[PDB]
Amino acid sequence: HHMKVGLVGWRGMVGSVLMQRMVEENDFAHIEPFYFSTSNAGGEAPSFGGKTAPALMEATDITSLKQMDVIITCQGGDYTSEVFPKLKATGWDGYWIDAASTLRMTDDAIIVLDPVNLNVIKDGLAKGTKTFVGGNCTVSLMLMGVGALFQNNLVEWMTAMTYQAASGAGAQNMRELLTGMGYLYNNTKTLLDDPKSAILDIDRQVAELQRGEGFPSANFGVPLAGSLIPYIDKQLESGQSKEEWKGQVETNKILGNSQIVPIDGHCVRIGAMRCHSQALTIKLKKDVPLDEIEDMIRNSNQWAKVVPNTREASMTDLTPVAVTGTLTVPVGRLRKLNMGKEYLGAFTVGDQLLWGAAEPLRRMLRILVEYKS
Amino acid sequence: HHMKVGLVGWRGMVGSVLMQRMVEENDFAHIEPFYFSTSNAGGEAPSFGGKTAPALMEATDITSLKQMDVIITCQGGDYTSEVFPKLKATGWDGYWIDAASTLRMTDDAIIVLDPVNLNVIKDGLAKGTKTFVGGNCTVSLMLMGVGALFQNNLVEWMTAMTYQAASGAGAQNMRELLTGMGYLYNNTKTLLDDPKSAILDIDRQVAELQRGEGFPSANFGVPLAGSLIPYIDKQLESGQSKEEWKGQVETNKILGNSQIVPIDGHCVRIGAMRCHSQALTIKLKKDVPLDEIEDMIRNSNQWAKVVPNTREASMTDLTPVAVTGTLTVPVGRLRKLNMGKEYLGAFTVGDQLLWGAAEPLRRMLRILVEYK
Ligand SMILES: NC(=O)c1ccc[n+]([C@@H]2O[C@H](COP(=O)([O-])OP(=O)(O)OC[C@H]3O[C@@H](n4cnc5c(N)ncnc54)[C@H](OP(=O)(O)O)[C@@H]3O)[C@@H](O)[C@H]2O)c1
Ligand SMILES: NC(=O)c1ccc[n+]([C@@H]2O[C@H](COP(=O)([O-])OP(=O)(O)OC[C@H]3O[C@@H](n4cnc5c(N)ncnc54)[C@H](OP(=O)(O)O)[C@@H]3O)[C@@H](O)[C@H]2O)c1
Repeated sequence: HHMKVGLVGWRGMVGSVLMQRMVEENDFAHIEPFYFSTSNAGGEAPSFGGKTAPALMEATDITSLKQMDVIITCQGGDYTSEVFPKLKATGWDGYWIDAASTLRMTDDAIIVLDPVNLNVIKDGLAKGTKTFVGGNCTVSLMLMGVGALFQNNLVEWMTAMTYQAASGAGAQNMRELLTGMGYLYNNTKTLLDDPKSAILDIDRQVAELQRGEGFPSANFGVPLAGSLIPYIDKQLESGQSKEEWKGQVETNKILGNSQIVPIDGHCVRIGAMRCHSQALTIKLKKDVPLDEIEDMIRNSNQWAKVVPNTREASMTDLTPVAVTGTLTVPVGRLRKLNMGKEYLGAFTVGDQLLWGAAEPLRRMLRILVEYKS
Repeated sequence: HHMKVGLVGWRGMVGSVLMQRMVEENDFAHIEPFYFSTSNAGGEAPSFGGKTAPALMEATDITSLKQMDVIITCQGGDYTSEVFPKLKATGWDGYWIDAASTLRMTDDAIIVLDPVNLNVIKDGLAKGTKTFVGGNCTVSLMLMGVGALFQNNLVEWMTAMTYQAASGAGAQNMRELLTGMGYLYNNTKTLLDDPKSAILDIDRQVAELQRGEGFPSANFGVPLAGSLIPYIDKQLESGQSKEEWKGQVETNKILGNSQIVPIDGHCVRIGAMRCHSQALTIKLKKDVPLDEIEDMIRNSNQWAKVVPNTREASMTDLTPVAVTGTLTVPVGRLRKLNMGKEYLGAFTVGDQLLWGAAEPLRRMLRILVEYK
């Protein structure tokens, strides 16, 4: 018996990464897929991975959803907020796998990142937990890299200064970033094409372009191309942004910690497509040798990598260009810092759409399939 | 009388910012300027500020240099290494003001950031110091923002994760960054113009372009447009980069600390033109109320500015777009961090060519004209 799996939000950005990865892993050999839609119910459904499906079903139709053993949705928080309470109200016994943050902090939900917390997931399955949610991209990517330090309870606290890509804000924000790159270059091309032009003239024109009415910044509100934005998501009364607030609460929930490990920092948007990078100050509980720290990271999971702390390796392997569209999570610049042997610096890069979004969800689906077979 | 000032490296990027600032401040009105060249000796000299000067003099000719009361050079470390020892050996009694890092860590030299260490500069001038050197751009910009915390002896240590602009590497690096932005957009433009294009197609195309032979990365070595580079300058034995190593030694020399305050972090290059930003974890020696920390920053100098910790103000005032080409050094996101009330987070942005390069040098020159 293959589980009946309902796919919602398969068409969007996160959903399309999920579909691609499910095809790459032949995930459809092990399930019976049913495709749902909020806009095209009745239309022809995709045939990813060589499996046909009936016509698109209404994503908001509770009776249709109750037919599934598993719902995996990349549709969004507004969808989950409407549909999830109605579906659970029917007594529906199935599993809900969600990319949206809506249910992340509810008592009945487990945040999934199985290379780090498989034990939490399996303990939850045995307890009857039915709802499984991806974590925030910044937390998931950081834990894929240095989570072994937390699992071994070596971390007293951590600050994280991030370099976040436009993909976290959405497909249209990525397109805006690229369009702004073109706006800056194409309107300074006549100066740039002349070797004898003055750099200060080129620079003056770029600043005028960034500051002018013509710059395309509808989605970010301010320019990103050629700049950065040191604020992501809503303002909290504490002065934290909501993006920054997720660090401590989601990290400690993924790990199952009862004693909270403090995590804080600044989440800053930069002009990258879909890789988040993070500069970490990690206070350790003892003077752990650097080679043992590297071994713990290397051995923690398949995807974490240690980049040797050299100029050449850092430039080639520890960048968004090295990582984008891969599942690799490099950790580099690993060094004890000047203020003491217990201060560990680390710099890590991860793809936001994979480990930061779609990949923990398809891996949770395979865990379920194996669990229920 | 009006001192005779020899200007070296006035033609380069830092020199050009310096000349513009001197014209803007009418600095040439109180000096007699003389222009030197490494490539165009004998040619007609510029006339910034409406002041004429004789033909361009040879920048490596010690006999010409000795006639100057001041030498202010933006030419580079290779220049300073060659010329400065030979000039001092002749007994030259003049002042040497330098953008290059060559002399920063010599005992006889003072690192100038007068809104922070004017007292160090005045004491050195009276003690006979004749060599004054601008600090590393990251250190100077950080101190212009949060230097008052150090002057009040409140900092136990600090980590600084930086977001450094292309200007720190050079004019050609800035041009390469813009050219790469155009390369990514123009070769993805057909996809971008179609609303129905799949974002994963657009994204696959950008990554291929960044990774291919056609991407222009001759100067940085790897792409910067749409990326970052977490390594700046030479690799040290400790694993620190030379850029990162500068933080602790330069900060403590600028301040005059005999007790070194530890400073460390990661220096990272991003795709900005000429503003450096820094995300700071500051461990304080005691629990200082946040509003008093703000007042320390406001009171420290007229260019530091406290940006209220709001989404709207951070987005519009605490960015390279807000700061570029100006003398403003905003400090924002000021907040006590989750690991305790002695932990202060801060985010600052500063123009790397002004306070990070040219501005401390022209202010030091005005200090000399006022002093003598
Ligand atoms: N964006 C991220 O990087 C990211 C990361 C982690 C988690 N998440 C969460 O994942 C959820 C979805 O994010 P997303 O960025 O993937 O959303 P999205 O691209 O905006 O897609 C969401 C839905 O919008 C509809 N849609 C409208 N026009 C579309 C078009 N031209 N192409 C494709 N779909 C279109 C589709 O629904 P129909 O097919 O029913 O019409 C699609 O499933 C949100 O809860 C978000 O918070 C996002
Ligand atoms: N780059 C920075 O952002 C920065 C920041 C702080 C400190 N500094 C220091 O300042 C020094 C110079 O930096 P820079 O970036 O200003 O150097 P630069 O633009 O390369 O200029 C240095 C010299 O190169 C010569 N040159 C060759 N081709 C040139 C051209 N097309 N246009 C203009 N000059 C040209 C000029 O000397 P001639 O007139 O004699 O031919 C010029 O004065 C170095 O010591 C550097 O470490 C730089």
